[PDB]
Amino acid sequence: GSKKKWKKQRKR
Amino acid sequence: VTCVGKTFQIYDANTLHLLFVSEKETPSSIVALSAHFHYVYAAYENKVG
Amino acid sequence: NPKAFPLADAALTQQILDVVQQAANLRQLKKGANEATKTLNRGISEFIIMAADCEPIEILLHLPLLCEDKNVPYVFVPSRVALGRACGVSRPVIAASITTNDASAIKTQIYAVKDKIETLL
Amino acid sequence: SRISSLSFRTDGSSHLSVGTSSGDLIFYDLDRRSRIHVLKNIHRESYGGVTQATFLNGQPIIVTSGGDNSLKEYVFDPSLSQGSGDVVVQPPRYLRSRGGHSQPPSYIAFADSQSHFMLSASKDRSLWSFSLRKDAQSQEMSQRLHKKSKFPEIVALAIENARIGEWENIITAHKDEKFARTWDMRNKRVGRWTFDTTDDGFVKSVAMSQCGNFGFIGSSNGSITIYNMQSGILRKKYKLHKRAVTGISLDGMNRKMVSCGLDGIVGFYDFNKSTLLGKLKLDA
Amino acid sequence: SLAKSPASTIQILGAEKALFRALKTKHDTPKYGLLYHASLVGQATGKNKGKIARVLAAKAAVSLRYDALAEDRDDSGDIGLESRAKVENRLSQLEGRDLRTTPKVVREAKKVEMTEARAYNADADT
Amino acid sequence: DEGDINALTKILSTTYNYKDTLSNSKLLPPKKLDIVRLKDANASHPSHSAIQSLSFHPSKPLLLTGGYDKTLRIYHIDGKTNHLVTSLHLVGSPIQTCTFYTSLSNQNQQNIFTAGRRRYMHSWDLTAKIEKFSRLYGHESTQRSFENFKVAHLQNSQTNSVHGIVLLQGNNGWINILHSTSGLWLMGCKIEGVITDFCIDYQPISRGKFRTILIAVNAYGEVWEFDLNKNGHVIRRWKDQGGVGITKIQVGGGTTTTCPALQISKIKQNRWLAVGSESGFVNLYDRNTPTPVAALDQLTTTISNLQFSPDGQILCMASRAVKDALRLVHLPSCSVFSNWPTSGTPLGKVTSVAFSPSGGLLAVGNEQGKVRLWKLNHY
Amino acid sequence: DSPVLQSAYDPSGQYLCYVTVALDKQRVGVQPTQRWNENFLYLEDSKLKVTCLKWVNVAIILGMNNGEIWLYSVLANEVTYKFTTGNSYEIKDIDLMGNQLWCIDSSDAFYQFDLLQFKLLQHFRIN
Amino acid sequence: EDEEDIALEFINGEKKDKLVNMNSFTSMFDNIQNVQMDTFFDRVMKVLT
Amino acid sequence: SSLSDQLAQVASNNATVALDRKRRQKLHSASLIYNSKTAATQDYDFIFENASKALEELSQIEPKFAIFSRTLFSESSISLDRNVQTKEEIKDLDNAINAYLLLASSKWYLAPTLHATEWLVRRFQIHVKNTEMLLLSTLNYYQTPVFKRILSIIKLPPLFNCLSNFVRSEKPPTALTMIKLFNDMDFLKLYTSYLDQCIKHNATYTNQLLFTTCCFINVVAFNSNNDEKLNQLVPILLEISAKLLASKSKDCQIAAHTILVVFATALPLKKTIILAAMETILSNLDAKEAKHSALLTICKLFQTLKGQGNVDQLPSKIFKLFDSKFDTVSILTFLDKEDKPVCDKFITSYTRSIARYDRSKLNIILSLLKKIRLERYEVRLIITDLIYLSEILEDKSQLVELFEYFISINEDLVLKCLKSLG
RNA sequence: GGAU
Repeated sequence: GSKKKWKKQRKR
Repeated sequence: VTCVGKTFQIYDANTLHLLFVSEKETPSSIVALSAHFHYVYAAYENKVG
Repeated sequence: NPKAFPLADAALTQQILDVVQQAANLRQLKKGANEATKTLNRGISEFIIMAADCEPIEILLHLPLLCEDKNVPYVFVPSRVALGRACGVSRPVIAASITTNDASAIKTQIYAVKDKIETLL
Repeated sequence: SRISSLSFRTDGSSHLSVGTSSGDLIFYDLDRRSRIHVLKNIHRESYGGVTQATFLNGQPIIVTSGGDNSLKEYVFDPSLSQGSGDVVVQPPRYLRSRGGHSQPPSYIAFADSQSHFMLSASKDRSLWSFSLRKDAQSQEMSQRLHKKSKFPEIVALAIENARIGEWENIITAHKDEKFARTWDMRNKRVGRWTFDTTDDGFVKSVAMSQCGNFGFIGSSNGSITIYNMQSGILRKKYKLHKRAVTGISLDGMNRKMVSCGLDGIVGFYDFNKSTLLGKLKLDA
Repeated sequence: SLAKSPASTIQILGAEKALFRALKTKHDTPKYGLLYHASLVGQATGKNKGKIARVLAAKAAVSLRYDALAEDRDDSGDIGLESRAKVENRLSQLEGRDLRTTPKVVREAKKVEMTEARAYNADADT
Repeated sequence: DEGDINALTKILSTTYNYKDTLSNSKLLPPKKLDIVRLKDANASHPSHSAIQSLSFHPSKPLLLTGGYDKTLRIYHIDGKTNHLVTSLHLVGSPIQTCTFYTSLSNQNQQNIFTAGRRRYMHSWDLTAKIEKFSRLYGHESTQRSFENFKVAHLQNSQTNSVHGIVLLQGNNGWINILHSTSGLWLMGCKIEGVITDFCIDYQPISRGKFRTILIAVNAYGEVWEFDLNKNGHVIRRWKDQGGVGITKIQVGGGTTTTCPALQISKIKQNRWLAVGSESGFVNLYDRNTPTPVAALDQLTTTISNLQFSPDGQILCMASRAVKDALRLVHLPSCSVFSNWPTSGTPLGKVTSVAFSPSGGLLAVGNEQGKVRLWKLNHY
Repeated sequence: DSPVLQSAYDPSGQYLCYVTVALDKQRVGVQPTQRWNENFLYLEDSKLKVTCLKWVNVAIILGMNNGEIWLYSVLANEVTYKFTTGNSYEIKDIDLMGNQLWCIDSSDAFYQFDLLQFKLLQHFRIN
Repeated sequence: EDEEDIALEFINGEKKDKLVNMNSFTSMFDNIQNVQMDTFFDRVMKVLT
Repeated sequence: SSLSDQLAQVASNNATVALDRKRRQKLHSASLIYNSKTAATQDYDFIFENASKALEELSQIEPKFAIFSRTLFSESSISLDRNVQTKEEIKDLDNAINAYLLLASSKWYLAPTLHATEWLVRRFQIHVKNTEMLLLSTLNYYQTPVFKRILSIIKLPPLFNCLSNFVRSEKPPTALTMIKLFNDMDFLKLYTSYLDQCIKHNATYTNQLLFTTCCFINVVAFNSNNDEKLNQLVPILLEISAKLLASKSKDCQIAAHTILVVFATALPLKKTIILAAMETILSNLDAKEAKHSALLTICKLFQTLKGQGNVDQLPSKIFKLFDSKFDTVSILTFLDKEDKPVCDKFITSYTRSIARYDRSKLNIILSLLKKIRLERYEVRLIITDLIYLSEILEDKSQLVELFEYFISINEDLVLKCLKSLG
């Protein structure tokens, strides 16, 4: 995952 | 045999290594080149060398 | 689509989809019919959401039966695309579940939406 | 299209090579009435494309020439099909060539003390290395950049050999450019460092110390910047000239450094101590 | 009861012994269960057997839970048929894979040696 | 060796080039895009804040930029020098949006409207002749600020006169329509829910007659259609299929803000309609319960910019959440171009996009105040 | 650099003609030196470019990269006539003496033209 | 009327067609056995349509 | 070159001479019917007996097989060895064997063929010498167990390198890997030549065409992104369609129709190529099913055109050829069916051709327009020529009725065209 | 597009 705390990112 | 301005150069086809170059620069640029065995005929202005 | 009952109205769909989008961010959302089924088996679901337009609708008609037996709230939305949209996935979701968490930061409106769904049923 | 040359294959294959002023060479199988393959842009169209293309008598090797100062040889490999080989004709492959600058060279320099190679830059935006022996070996310096179209033509160039094989040993200046690029003769490839004038000026003078450790860059705005060849890191900056600096030299002793500029003054500096030893003004 | 179950259980319904033993002993779990004897699983090979089992079971629920909860199901099996085609398509592309890398056609770098050839003489013309 | 069935064999012999030359072709290739970068527009004079908005002059070769620096920096874009024409600092007015305007009838009229997070808006006739609009004539409650405003052309059919109108976004589904010159409150329009975005479509009626339609959308996906030639009355209502959290909306294929007209006859209808969302899907609709033609999914963040080519062949869609979040879509194929943008393409946090009326130039602004210019060789 | 790609005073030195780029299109304009004209000739094609500027005694001869020469009247604001060479190569220079008009192409071919007769007189190449 | 108007009208007239991608015809092999080739061409058309 | 490489060539030349005992078992152990141990136990005479009976069964299925009894399956062929045969006599064997594989081409599913082909393998070592012709022939049976048996016994040529993985492998080659072999440009020329012979010999059959068609269409897909290679596919693959179209066989023609459509959708081509494409399609269009496929392929090609002249009238020669093979009633029936593909561009050219060349069919123009909705610009072009017709052609009832049809539909556009033209 |  993005893991900025997970950054708001769409799953494709 | 390839023309280079007022002089010509000879390359070996197998290796493209220089073999001979014209001893002197022609008074005029060469227009045509003909090679026949050990002789090459060069044309410039009204003289064929 | 007479089978899907009760079907939330346009306004009611708003708050539900809003909570679903929130629950997605806080990892309190379970997406998919079987994954929704597992929550009901484990009794960890606040309530179950389904999509009315899904064809065949029978693919989700089991969840009402589980929900009624377990006394879990349930409700239907018109569009499955919009459901998967709020879930935060690139594919349509025909059903999803909100996991039970009394320590969550989004608890209050879940109960509020739950209380309305109680009224709808 | 316009035919410029013709030649037949005398190696036992009914093949005809047709050359075009567009720079394209096409091969046609006369027996099968089909096009074998086309070589595109072998020679520049602007310079007449293929001026002459000839099959060697009794060999699968064809020589191609043009006005772009290049001679190339192409060979037709044996078929990889055990049968029906005439159908399965391999495309001609590059074998060897000789070439040089397509336009008159702008700058030259002697590569080594032994005088076996020359560095040459031309307006065709290419830096070339030419042998001075019968081999006539010629190569174009690779411009593929290191990671940390052609570049503009070179206006200045300096070379040293004190530290060849260890790091970059050539510096050049590009027209209308605010930084200098490095070249490495051992690798025949672009260096991994770029030097900027740091004064919003174009590079007009380039020089390197005999030890090969310091690179001297002259800006159009009158500033002189000092870089290290191996680390490419700016070390010192000298600002005496107010106009463009046209010449920069460090004596082999690495003590006294000389500079001159369009303003007409000649600057004398102590490289070790970084002091202005003296200033001389000339008439022009 | 089976229809009420999720697809996850359906694939591993017949290997509870291996399942719960594996869960408690920190060991790999069954992946075929009772569904191993289906024709589609037989067609698959190697690790693809596990894949088709999961895919088949998901569609097994789809086909099943139509049958159980249908008010006016036609006794035709159409949903199963389209479901079957999807799995077959999944199997085909899955089996179409080659884990083993393809070998490239070798083109070795060989060498040409010039050979002298007879040429007609123009002196005879003259 | 020394209709006819062998025709196709002969034509293959004639040429070794079989790809049709795209020069004669006027439809751009579906997947391959021919783009070359040019020099930056602001390189002559940098901006000290983000480029909040970009706008090309309809006819003159001028580009307008705005941002929180509070200056209207206008550049003469030529692709090689891009020098600055003039700049106009507006103290105490952060610039959220700016645009050129030309009266559809009086071509000599040129004006610039700029607004921000304030209860006033400035107009600039073309020392500077600047004027402030700050009176709503009783509708002050509905509006809190003019930060979001678009300019359109309104035809008064009963007199056949044409004039500009300034559109504003209200606090609760409200849209306020003001006179471009007189600033007079002409009409007001309402929708249910929070207004998120709106646009304008023009539908020609006859010779010299056209109607302007306001398209408004709620975050949910209800879309309202208002007839401004009939006192802003509803004319159509429909929902974006699969729509939730709508963010932006725009039309293409005809006249619009990006592609304004010069006379009445040039008015054309838009055949395309696209709608954004915070997640990043864009539902494309063919304006010619509607169903989207395509549902783009390439970007994964909120749709902050969505613009159509003047000819309606390319959709340029961008997002400000992450860097390099810019994609170009071919139409009507609805296929995203692959060759461009690349990893090395400098885009950063895209925040402003602009299409030139002609010549196929792209201007893209970022947070850093850099406007990077490109050319489409197809045009 | 400068926006003015090319410029030229008239022989009297009283009027300056300059060519500049609007978007991807070059525009030609004239202004009065002693002392605003907003009328510019526009090249409708992006590829087209102005290679030569030459005043005439109120017309200016315009050499194109297309391989043809245009005669432009400032007053009318349109090209009155276009002299087209056989070759499409760009014109490198232009010069005038009364009716005599001489141009050169990228092929290094000399050409001669007559303004009164609007004809190509002769074309030749010198080694 | 102007030529650019005709050009834009022609552009508008153009309509979309589904493009051929990587995995469009792989399934043809699965159903290539004992199929009338007319039906094969028809299926190719259907997927192409 | 190294002595090993130069020596390696020597081994290939005499790979089949059967020098010592050890080499003999490898050569003789090769078998398509039986395993290695039993194969070594066999003798030529026993092989001849089985093969002779097998051909007799094959002869009943197809009389052509009986001829090989005189040359290949003769008793004296038992005493014939290839190693002891001279250069000229060897090609004659190569001609005879190559012919035989072609007649085996449509029958391998039959058991007797394998018995018959065994004798050629064991007597004439075709798997060693005539390797390529055997693979190219059997290529469409790649799921079939026979093909697996081939790979185990045979040394692949350099071009068939992709199949080395499936040699002596339990799984058969996948359809994906077959694409890769065809993707090679060189192999396409091999299969090109092989296919050309079959067309000349009329030996093509559906399963060949089905597999043959199924593959190149994928090669279009696999190269879809890379335009430059797609260009390199034009000379070779289109040339296939030329031969296939020239064939009388309806299956060959319709096969070419499948080929042509996908490239046009895949690649934009010059109209002249597409113009040239039509004449061939229409020149040898005889079978009923061929017209239906052709009348679909024709319109699809016209849909691909996206340049000036997209809907211009067809040439004179093209127009008369088309109507001869497709009467006006037929295309009317084509426009009657509701499931018609998009064909507006073809019709617009077709209608303009009618006006240019025939005065009688104008009343069909009215019917054609009603059936199909044409594009906005396309209608305008139809206005433009018909205006010229009124000025040139004498005013007819059908002519004015055509005007009246457009007066009813979009009256304003009629004025614009009239305004622009007079 | 980049490393390799």
